[PDB]
Amino acid sequence: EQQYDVHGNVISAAVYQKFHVYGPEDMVFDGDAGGLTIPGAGAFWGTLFTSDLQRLYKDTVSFQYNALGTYLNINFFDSSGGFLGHIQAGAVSAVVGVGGGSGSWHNWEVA
Ligand SMILES: [Co+2]
Ligand SMILES: [Co+2]
Repeated sequence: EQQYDVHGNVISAAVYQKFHVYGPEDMVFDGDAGGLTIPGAGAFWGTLFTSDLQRLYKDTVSFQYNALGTYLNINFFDSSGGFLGHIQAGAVSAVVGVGGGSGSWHNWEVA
C-alpha cells in the first residue's frame, strides 16, 4: 500500500451522513451514507492507504465507516465488494457507530 495525506468532512443528520474527502491528484470523494450516529458536523485529517490509486478512483461505488475504535476508519469498495483502499482518520464526535452507503470520486470538473 502507498500512503497519502487526506482530509475531509462529514455532516450527520443522525441516520443520514454526507461525507467529502479530498484525496491526492486533486480528487474528491462524495459519499452518502446511512448509519446510527449523533447529529453534527466535523472535519478530519488522515491517511489514505491504497495499492492502486487509479483503480480506487475509477471503481469505488460504495463505502463503509467505523468509529467504534480509536480512529475513524473508512473502507472503499467496488460493485463486486472488492476492497479498494481505506482511510485512517482522527475521530469525529458526530460519527459514532458504523454505517455506509454509495459514493464515488471525481475531479474538479464535477462540483
Ligand atoms: Co460534494
Ligand atoms: Co453519489
